[PDB]
Amino acid sequence: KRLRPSDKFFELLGYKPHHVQLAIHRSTAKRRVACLGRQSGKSEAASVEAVFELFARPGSQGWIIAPTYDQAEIIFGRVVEKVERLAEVFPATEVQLQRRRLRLLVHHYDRPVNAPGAKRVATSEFRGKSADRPDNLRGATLDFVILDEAAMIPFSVWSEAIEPTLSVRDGWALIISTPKGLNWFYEFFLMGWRGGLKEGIPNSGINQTHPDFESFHAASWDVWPERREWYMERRLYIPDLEFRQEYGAEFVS
Ligand SMILES: Nc1ncnc2c1ncn2[C@@H]1O[C@H](COP(=O)(O)OP(=O)(O)O)[C@@H](O)[C@H]1O
Ligand code: BEF
Ligand SMILES: [Mg+2]
Repeated sequence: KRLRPSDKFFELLGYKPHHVQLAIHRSTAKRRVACLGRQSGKSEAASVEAVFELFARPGSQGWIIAPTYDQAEIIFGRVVEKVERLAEVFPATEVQLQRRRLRLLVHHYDRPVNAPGAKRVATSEFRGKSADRPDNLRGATLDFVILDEAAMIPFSVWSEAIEPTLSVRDGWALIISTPKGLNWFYEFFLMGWRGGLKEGIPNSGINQTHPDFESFHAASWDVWPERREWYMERRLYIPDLEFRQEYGAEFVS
């Protein structure tokens, strides 16, 4: 089996996923590739996936990798907030923060941590990592990785550093980004794209797929149709190709 977050888990986080987020979260594919527009909730979904593992699979170890250390810092902070809030309603957990290392542990016990005879059962681990510091990415064995703004991460970093961390455990990867042309993120996206011909996806509908891959595509106004006009105003003062790529989530060049 492959464990995925329940409606109840989302509620306990005060998290109401959009339909696209819902689709990403329920997928059991070992390689999930999500091509989404700016401000659609990519980083949010990433943080939620990390929290689920820490609490729902005691002992799990994984990373979110972002392109730059500053982004990794930010998203590490966002995961910390969610973990600390959820630890409130889980008496049998104890959180250990190592902020200067962008490292976080969640210790699981066999009973409320406050109670007599509490046995530590498992320790979950999460870290924020950055593609601009590839020396930090070696030596690890992990259950999951999440690549945030993956299309800005060099392919070599995925192939040489990140993917090998998943081998022993047959761990999963979530690869999420606003697109940046026809680079490796585009190639990986196509491997999981079964949605047929779609505007903004070159050669969609005639692409070959792999069973371990599942792909998701939505422009910022498709994930968040409520505020379609807010996104569309940017159309009038942002160049066409840039608007189409950054909010449309189109693969351009
Ligand atoms: N399902 C959601 N419900 C409410 N707010 C959301 C949801 N998803 C994302 N957000 C909020 O929208 C903003 C952008 O999300 P974020 O993940 O940071 O953007 P991006 O997709 O560009 O990474 C944030 O303030 C975030 O809290
Ligand atoms: F502002 Be989002 F992370 F693209
Ligand atoms: Mg983001």
